[PDB]
Amino acid sequence: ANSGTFVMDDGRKNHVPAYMVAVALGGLASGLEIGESITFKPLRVSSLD
Amino acid sequence: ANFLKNLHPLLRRDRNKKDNQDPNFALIDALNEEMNQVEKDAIESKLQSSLKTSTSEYLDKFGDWFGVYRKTDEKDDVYRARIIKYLLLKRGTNNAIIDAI
Repeated sequence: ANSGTFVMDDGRKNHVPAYMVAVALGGLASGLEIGESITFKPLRVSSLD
Repeated sequence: ANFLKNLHPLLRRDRNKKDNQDPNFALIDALNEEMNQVEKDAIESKLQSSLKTSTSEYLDKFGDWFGVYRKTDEKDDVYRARIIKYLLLKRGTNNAIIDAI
């Protein structure tokens, strides 16, 4: 549901829709071990709409 | 101008790709500019310690040492030539009097 702004390391403030947030959740979950969950994990987002 | 060479090794010497507005590079290049300008001035300062290559104020110091004072609108080259001539003045003969006249 959430959409927000991701501050790129390049300095551009990427005010992006919600599917980029879903990309961030998928990139977080891909690094987590089998059986773990993204619940209560940080998202590393600057702000939300 | 060995400021970057004798700087702490871990500090960056190059403007970082990730940020064009890197304040570390800005400060370092500022200090480096001042260091190189002072080195340049110190190299150029040798010209003031020689009568041949001296200029306005230091040349006036030389002429005050020799006893010869700068005239109105008298440049450096003619002034040093006049000092040199004043030191090498022949005196006591007809030719010297004729030249003085």
